[PDB]
Amino acid sequence: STSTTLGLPRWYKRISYYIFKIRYLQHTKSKMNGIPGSTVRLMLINRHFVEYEVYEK
Amino acid sequence: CIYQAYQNPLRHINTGHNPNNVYEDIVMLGDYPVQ
Amino acid sequence: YCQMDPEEIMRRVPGITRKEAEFITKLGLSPQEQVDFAYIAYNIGLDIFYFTNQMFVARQVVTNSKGEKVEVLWNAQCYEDIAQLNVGFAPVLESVDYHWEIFLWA
Amino acid sequence: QLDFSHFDKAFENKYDIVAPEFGDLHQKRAEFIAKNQGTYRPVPLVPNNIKGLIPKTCRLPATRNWYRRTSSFERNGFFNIHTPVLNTKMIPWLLF
Amino acid sequence: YDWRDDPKVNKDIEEDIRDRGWHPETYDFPYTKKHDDWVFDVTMPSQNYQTDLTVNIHPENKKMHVMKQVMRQSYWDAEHDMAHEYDYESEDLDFQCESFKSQHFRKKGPISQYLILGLLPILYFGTEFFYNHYPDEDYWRVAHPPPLDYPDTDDTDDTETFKDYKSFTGRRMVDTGIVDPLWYDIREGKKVYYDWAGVNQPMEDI
Amino acid sequence: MNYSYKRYWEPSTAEVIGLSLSVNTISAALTYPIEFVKVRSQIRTEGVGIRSKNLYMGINPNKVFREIHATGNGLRGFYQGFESHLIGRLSYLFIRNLTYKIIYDRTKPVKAHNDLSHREKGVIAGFAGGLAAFLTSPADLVNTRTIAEGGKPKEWRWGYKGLMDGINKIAATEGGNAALFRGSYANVLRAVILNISLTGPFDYLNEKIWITFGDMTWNKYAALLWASFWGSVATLPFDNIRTRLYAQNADPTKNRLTYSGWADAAKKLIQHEGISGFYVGFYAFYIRTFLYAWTTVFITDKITSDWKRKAGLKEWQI
Amino acid sequence: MFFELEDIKRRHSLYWDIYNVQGWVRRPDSTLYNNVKRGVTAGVVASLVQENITALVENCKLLATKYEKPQNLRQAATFMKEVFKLENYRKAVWNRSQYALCIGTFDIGARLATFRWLNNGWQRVFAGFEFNFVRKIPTTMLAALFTAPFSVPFELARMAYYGDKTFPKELQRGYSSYLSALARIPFEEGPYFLFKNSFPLIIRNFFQTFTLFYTYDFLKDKASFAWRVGEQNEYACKMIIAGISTYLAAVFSYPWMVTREMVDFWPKVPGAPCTFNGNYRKAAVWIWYHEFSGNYFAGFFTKYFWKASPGMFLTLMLADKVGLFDQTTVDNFGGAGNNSWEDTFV
Amino acid sequence: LNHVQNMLEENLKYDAQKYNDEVAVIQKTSRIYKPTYTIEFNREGEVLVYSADPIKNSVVYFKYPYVLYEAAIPLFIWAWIYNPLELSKNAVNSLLIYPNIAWIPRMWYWRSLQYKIQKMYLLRGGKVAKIETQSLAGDRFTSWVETYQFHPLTQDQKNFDNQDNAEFLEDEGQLKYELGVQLDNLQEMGTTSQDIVINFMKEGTVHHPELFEAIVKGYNIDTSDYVINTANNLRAREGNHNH
Ligand SMILES: CCCCCCCCCCCCCCCCCC(=O)OC[C@H](COP(=O)([O-])OCC(O)COP(=O)([O-])OC[C@@H](COC(=O)CCCCCCCCCCCCCCCCC)OC(=O)CCCCCCCCCCCCCCCCC)OC(=O)CCCCCCCCCCCCCCCCC
Ligand SMILES: CCCCCCCCCCCCCCCCCC(=O)OC[C@H](COP(=O)([O-])OCC(O)COP(=O)([O-])OC[C@@H](COC(=O)CCCCCCCCCCCCCCCCC)OC(=O)CCCCCCCCCCCCCCCCC)OC(=O)CCCCCCCCCCCCCCCCC
Ligand SMILES: CCCCCCCCCCCCCCCCCC(=O)OC[C@H](COP(=O)([O-])OCC(O)COP(=O)([O-])OC[C@@H](COC(=O)CCCCCCCCCCCCCCCCC)OC(=O)CCCCCCCCCCCCCCCCC)OC(=O)CCCCCCCCCCCCCCCCC
Ligand SMILES: CCCCCCCCCCCCCCCCCC(=O)OC[C@H](COP(=O)([O-])OCC(O)COP(=O)([O-])OC[C@@H](COC(=O)CCCCCCCCCCCCCCCCC)OC(=O)CCCCCCCCCCCCCCCCC)OC(=O)CCCCCCCCCCCCCCCCC
Ligand SMILES: CCCCCCCCCCCCCCCCCC(=O)OC[C@H](COP(=O)([O-])OCC[N+](C)(C)C)OC(=O)CCCCCCCCCCCCCCCCC
Ligand SMILES: CCCCCCCCCCCCCCCCCC(=O)OC[C@H](COP(=O)([O-])OCC[N+](C)(C)C)OC(=O)CCCCCCCCCCCCCCCCC
Ligand SMILES: CCCCCCCCCCCCCCCCCC(=O)OC[C@H](COP(=O)(O)OCCN)OC(=O)CCCCCCCCCCCCCCCCC
Ligand SMILES: CCCCCCCCCCCCCCCCCC(=O)OC[C@H](COP(=O)(O)OCCN)OC(=O)CCCCCCCCCCCCCCCCC
Repeated sequence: STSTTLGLPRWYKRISYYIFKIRYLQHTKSKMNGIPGSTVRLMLINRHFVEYEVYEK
Repeated sequence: CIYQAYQNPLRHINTGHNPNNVYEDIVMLGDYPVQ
Repeated sequence: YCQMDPEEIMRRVPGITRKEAEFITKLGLSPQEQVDFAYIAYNIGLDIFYFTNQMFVARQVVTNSKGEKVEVLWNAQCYEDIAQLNVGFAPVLESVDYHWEIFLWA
Repeated sequence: QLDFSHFDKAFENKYDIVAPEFGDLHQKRAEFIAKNQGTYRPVPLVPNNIKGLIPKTCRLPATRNWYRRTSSFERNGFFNIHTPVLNTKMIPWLLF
Repeated sequence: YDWRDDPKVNKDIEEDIRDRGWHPETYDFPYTKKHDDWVFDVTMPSQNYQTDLTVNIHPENKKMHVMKQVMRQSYWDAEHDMAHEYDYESEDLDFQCESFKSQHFRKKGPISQYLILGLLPILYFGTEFFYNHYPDEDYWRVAHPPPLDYPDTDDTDDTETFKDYKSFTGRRMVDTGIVDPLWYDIREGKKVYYDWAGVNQPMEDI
Repeated sequence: MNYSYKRYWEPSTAEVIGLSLSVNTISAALTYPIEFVKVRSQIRTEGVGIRSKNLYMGINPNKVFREIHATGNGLRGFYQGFESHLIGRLSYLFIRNLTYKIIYDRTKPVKAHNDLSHREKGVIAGFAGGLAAFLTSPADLVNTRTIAEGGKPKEWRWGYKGLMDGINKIAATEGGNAALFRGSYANVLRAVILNISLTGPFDYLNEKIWITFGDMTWNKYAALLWASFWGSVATLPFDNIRTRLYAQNADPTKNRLTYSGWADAAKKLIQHEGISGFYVGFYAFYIRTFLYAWTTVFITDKITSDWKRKAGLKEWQI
Repeated sequence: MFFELEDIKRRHSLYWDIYNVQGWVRRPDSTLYNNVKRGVTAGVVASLVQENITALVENCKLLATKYEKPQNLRQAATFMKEVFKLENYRKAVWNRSQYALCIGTFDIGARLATFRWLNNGWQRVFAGFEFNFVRKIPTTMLAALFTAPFSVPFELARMAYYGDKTFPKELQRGYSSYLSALARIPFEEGPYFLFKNSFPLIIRNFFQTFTLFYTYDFLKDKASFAWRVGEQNEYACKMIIAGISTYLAAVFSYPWMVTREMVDFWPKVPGAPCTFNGNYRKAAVWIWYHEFSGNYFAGFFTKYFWKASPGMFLTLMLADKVGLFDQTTVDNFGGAGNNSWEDTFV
Repeated sequence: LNHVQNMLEENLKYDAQKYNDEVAVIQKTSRIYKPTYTIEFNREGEVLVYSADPIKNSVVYFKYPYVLYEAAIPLFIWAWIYNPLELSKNAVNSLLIYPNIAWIPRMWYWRSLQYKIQKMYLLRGGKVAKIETQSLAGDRFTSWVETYQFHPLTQDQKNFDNQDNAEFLEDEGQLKYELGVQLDNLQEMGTTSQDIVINFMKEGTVHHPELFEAIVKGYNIDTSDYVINTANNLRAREGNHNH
């Protein structure tokens, strides 16, 4: 289990807010490190369909 | 304490505290240290 | 990703270093927050090049009134609940260690 | 050999292959795919001249959309379900 | 060393993708390993381009890297933990050593019993009702109407009810509609419920 | 319960033989690939044992099936040795059914609603199954060797191309007819265990669920699931030992782990792999036994009910 | 006597209870022929409508990819008129109508027949709501598991035909139609070509059928108070319930179908092993244990919702119309409702 | 499913892999603009380029067709109350749907009113533009966007206008017409959105027409010739007439 506070339960100061934001962004990047980018996902979704009848335009 | 001797019967007065097959009392039955 | 100019950051906070300004720009903050964080870090002596973990959330080097530079570490805290507090000894956010005895030595 | 320090072929588990799993034609199709995965790009047949229609020679702006999307994508691949569009769309439902 | 225990050599070991990069057998107890740090060149370039007018960053073009599986919880070592917790009776002094390694750390074990834990409501209710036949042995059985004039006329009253329905008064009551039509027919020695009655036929007397 | 039986109509010996042969033929034809996969999994796991941990502990039958199909032989590759398997199964069924029916007729109770206790029925069934397995051991040996050929190295393969061809090769190359009865004791033990560990649990759970939920149609199949599971639990170690003995090649150098008997094979298995090693391919064995029992029971019940209705029994007597 | 296991037949004495209703009584209309006929009818109609809708939508997208999308009502009308006359649209309509016939007959009909077989006997409470609905959960689960793999062979055949149509002449089988492809594939590639790696389709079908049939049957009785006490429109309430059921089915089914994109279509990291090792089951487990739902819910509507949900909605409506969700309700204090009439008025 | 072969799927996979391997986060752009004059930046290191009060200059209350939409609510309420058509209970109750849906388009229009840029600044380096807007409720939203993500539209707003040769500034420097620009990726309130269109009203002063045009056309501005003016005239949460 991972704590949601990341060690900063309270943002009593803007410095604490900045530290939490930095570490949260780093953690999100690490978690998202294993999935494709927005462009790749969008193109795959758009051109998923491959079932046509007549070809050779 | 089965087929493996971990405790020391020398330092244990009675070896019957736990089930086992590898311990024997140093002062066995009928043994009486007498001055 | 709209990184602010490191030269502008240095100008706004004269005493900050180019490497620190560049690292702050790389950090994903809006330019205003980048400038404010640079100001705070320079003024406090906090080392921005520190990866926050569950042991310490930040570190700083400060020259005390006796002229000696000392290191001050900001511990990870909890909200009135030691049970929720993560007792660990690694630079890891994950709560890996589970202790049957909270106070080992009483 | 009896000793398990080093592997021996006596414990090898690999079934011999005698023919393509799904046929010679399937094997040929797989080879063609490997050779020309990107170089062969078939397209569906569509008429090239329609009176009423206007050819799509450029990307259209967002003002041409009949519907407004609610979800969105972060540039790092994350999928946002909570967006300002959702915030404004939830007002009528919550009110009712 | 035994190759049978090595996934790389032994192909019969099914590697778990969700545990890639995590080896519970290598944990420290207390854990003192750093497996996370600053990561760049994924979306945020490590180099400097703030003042480069000829370079514009496109975060959309994020190259795909290796999946980072969530850390796996530590797994118990049966022999090591048993030896660690073992204490000699009248030989060991009652005290806690200075070293922190003596702390009793909790480690996950076999997951089989948790299947029974998850199925406990079903198992508990089955034991309460089906195993004990609570409230009675007939509540959970498929219901069958009593046979014709069974066990006795005073309780069943099938023939008398049939005669009443076939009588003038029964027909008049059915016409009034306050009483519903007859639901069974007395065949040659047996009672058969009409399909619209929505009930099973009486069980055979054997 | 001692008078809960309803044996108001008993098929003749010829009818029993014919119906059993046909139904077992179709059941074996339907469920042979599962047994093939189970045997291949046992062979591949022989000498190594289960090395995965927790939920992965075991060998994946789907993985084995996919690997076998990838060889390029299609679904026909899963029926290799099917002729030998069918011949052996038919001979075993014929002998066992004949002996069991003879003994049952000799020692049946007079009353139609009384039947032999489960203990006596199990004793008779075990004796019949042991005799049949001892008589028909060579067919099972040939079938198992043909199945294991693919898994084993080509130099260790036997290259049998039929039941008769395998029998002749074993008799000539290995020398003597005694070579045809290798693993006969293990086969007899497996047959006895399977005969005694199926009829009991089925009736147990069937009667219990009848008492709980009364008379329904899912009771028979739930009892079938329970009986198949417990029969697999009881019999799988013996099947594994029989497979190991059959796969043991004559040449010790060819053999990866030579065995001298049933006890020696059990000792070697325990030494080189935990007691869990006896239950490799448990899912495949359970699926095979459940499908076989289900199809056999379904067809037999349908035909028997039709015959009883033709005879003129009452609804409850059927 | 016949083989190792003996199916012992036993006789039992009479037993009866006070109440003969609200339990399990097989409906007279629940027969192998009748249930199969109704299920086949409903499934065929729903599949035809669904496949026509999908063909129309896909042809509209194909035309729009080359021509600008409509700007007003007149432009939309002419766009539809030109779509209807496309040769590609007509061929797709024909082939997908054949596919609709096949699948509605062999998968949706099978699902409806099995559900009716396993759930026809669950009676309801007179002047009340059917409690103890948990008894129906095992039945619906059994039906879903039994009928889950009935569509994978047809779907794989359809995919094989559409992918064959896009190969050069030399490497093209030359299937005349979907039926011809379905008849030829089993003998050319083998039966296992239509079942290999079928986990995504099987789990998708299981979730669809279960969470659709069970949820609709539950709601149509539990929310009935709207029209039984509130005097609301019964047909409108049933339509809303069917819409909710189909939406829930799509939501619960799409994530499992997403495994196709992650395993095959996602770019592979050079020099590293596949994240999921090419196992759809492992990918599905990763989806199940993933923290963020949106990551695998991306593309829910552009990909699967408008290809699945309308068919399920129509299937539910047609099943309700024919009577595949009709239970028998009889008064518990009536003549056949109970065996103790002395306390029904006293 | 993978054993089934489809050339379209193979092409899609190849295209995805080729894109991933070829196009990197870092990109090379030659669209650099060097302003003739020296840029005087504020004390905050920013130069103001656009200013307007869209809420002040726009119609909020009496707007067509929202007045038409909302004028029908009394008609539906009266119809429900008096049942002039002699409808059934459910049929008459169906007339009460319109009052609950009539005001949605006005809400959407009021929301859109907050996408008109109120203030626009260019940061140091000529690569970041800060856009500040407000909602009709007074909430203030500021967002930073990279210059390359801008795409101007035609005067008709129905197409993308040519970035190189776009005629939307009069000779003196003001806008000929209300300009529209689509931002490919906009980060609003820490949430990224795709293809968001924003507007610069014609009734709005344009400072530094060269810089404004460069940002609109997406050129990266070269800020080498710069001076810093230390003027602390703007306070936090400063009042304005855009209310
Ligand atoms: C037993 C009963 C049975 C009854 C009969 C059943 C018969 C079968 C019916 C089958 C229906 C099939 C529908 C398939 C549609 C496929 C769409 C699709 O693929 O979309 C992909 C789309 C992504 O596409 P994309 O390519 O990425 O888009 C990119 C473009 O940039 C962005 O897109 P764009 O801006 O370029 O869009 C172009 C535009 C195409 O261009 C146009 O719009 C031009 C045409 C303009 C005229 C508009 C219609 C005029 C009036 C006629 C209405 C006929 C509708 C018939 C269908 C009804 C059922 C759907 O295309 C669309 O957006 C879709 C147009 C479809 C019409 C939508 C409006 C319908 C209003 C209905 C009013 C009531 C009518 C009553 C009729 C009487 C009888 C019932 O993603 C989605 O799927 C999103 C769809 C979201 C729709 C819902 C939005 C509101 C949600 C709020 C909640 C409301 C519902 C509450 C719950 C209710 C239930 C409990
Ligand atoms: C055939 C069954 C048929 C079906 C029916 C079954 C009915 C079961 C009961 C249903 C309700 C509870 C179900 C909970 C199951 C999950 C337990 C669990 O969390 O996993 C173990 C988990 C250990 O794993 P972990 O926490 O994930 O990580 C540590 C690693 O395991 C590493 O741990 P380690 O390093 O410490 O190594 C040892 C580890 C290695 O071994 C294992 O993990 C093996 C698998 C677990 C076996 C669990 C039971 C073993 C036998 C216990 C017998 C009593 C002690 C005598 C000595 C036994 C020596 C074997 O073993 C354990 O930790 C096992 C400790 C169990 C202690 C039991 C006594 C606790 C006091 C009783 C409180 C509950 C009262 C309930 C009744 C109330 C009536 C008014 O231990 C616990 O969390 C402790 C739970 C203790 C209470 C629940 C289990 C005991 C239930 C006793 C029977 C109650 C019957 C009442 C109804 C019928 C009456 C006739
Ligand atoms: C420590 C254990 C604790 C208990 C747990 C148990 C766990 C066990 C496994 C794990 C441990 C490792 C194993 C240790 C086993 C220890 C016991 C032992 O010694 O057993 C070995 C014993 C033998 O093992 P083995 O050394 O491998 O011997 C087998 C050879 O592999 C066989 O070689 P083959 O397969 O090549 O055979 C070829 C066939 C070659 O064929 C021949 O025999 C050729 C010569 C005769 C030909 C003629 C046959 C008849 C036909 C002609 C008739 C006349 C003509 C008729 C008219 C003409 C037409 C035919 O040979 C045979 O027939 C078999 C060999 C004997 C032949 C010599 C003559 C015997 C005459 C008597 C029998 C007659 C009937 C036999 C057939 C069956 C009935 C149908 O195995 C067992 O007993 C099996 C396991 C134990 C079963 C009993 C269960 C006890 C446990 C109860 C539950 C306990 C729970 C509480 C815990 C208690 C803890 C203490
Ligand atoms: C009715 C029972 C109701 C019970 C209700 C219970 C309710 C409570 C519990 C609910 C949850 C239960 C979950 C069960 C465990 C699932 C575990 C899992 O996810 O992993 C399994 C397995 C994972 O394997 P893997 O190693 O990870 O491989 C991954 C590949 O993606 C996929 O693996 P693959 O590609 O290697 O394997 C695909 C599989 C595909 O197989 C199929 O499509 C056949 C259906 C069963 C497949 C189940 C998987 C294989 C299991 C072992 C062998 C099964 C034998 C057949 C079924 C009976 C025994 C179970 O192919 C084969 O194994 C060979 C197929 C043979 C070739 C085609 C010829 C078929 C026979 C034609 C002639 C006879 C029939 C017609 C003529 C009749 C006479 C006139 O995944 C699946 O195959 C699908 C699992 C889906 C789970 C969701 C729930 C649906 C479950 C449906 C299964 C039952 C279908 C209906 C047949 C049985 C009743 C009649
Ligand atoms: C240290 C180890 C020493 C080992 C050697 C010495 C000890 C040997 C001990 C053997 C024990 C055998 C137990 C059998 C199982 C009994 C289970 C039981 O009683 O369950 C209750 C039930 C009771 O059944 P029931 O008939 O009373 O009715 C059940 C229904 N109710 C409860 C309603 C009455 O018994 C069974 O189900 C038994 C089924 C199996 C019966 C057959 C057993 C094996 C017979 C083998 C015969 C010979 C075969 C050929 C051999 C060839 C080689 C020689
Ligand atoms: C308790 C008193 C008795 C005396 C003292 C105890 C001595 C005996 C101790 C035995 C311990 C258990 C040994 C088996 C362990 C199996 C572990 C396992 O599941 O492995 C993975 C195997 C793997 O099988 P697989 O190869 O099919 O793999 C499928 C699994 N995946 C998909 C993950 C690969 O799983 C199973 O086989 C599951 C069922 C196990 C059933 C074990 C039954 C043991 C019975 C032994 C005695 C005989 C029965 C007697 C009672 C009934 C009849 C009367
Ligand atoms: C939170 C959990 C509890 C949820 C509520 C459950 C309430 C009822 C108690 C059930 C407990 C077990 C779970 C079973 C759920 C599904 C089956 C069910 O509920 O059975 C009800 C139904 C018959 O009931 P019905 O006749 O409709 O009742 C009114 C009659 N006038 O029967 C059927 O539909 C037939 C079902 C046959 C299969 C049932 C298998 C149950 C197994 C339970 C575990 C048994 C454990 C035994 C352990 C023994 C150890 C030695
Ligand atoms: C059932 C009670 C137990 C269940 C939990 C109850 C929680 C209550 C929380 C408060 C909010 C919900 C409204 C109250 C419950 C539902 C209405 C009800 O109890 O039924 C009675 C009500 C009025 O009927 P009444 O006038 O008393 O009948 C006399 C006839 N001579 O009849 C009506 O007027 C019908 C109104 C139905 C509204 C249902 C809304 C909740 C269901 C989920 C959302 C459904 C959305 C779609 C509805 C479509 C309707 C066409």
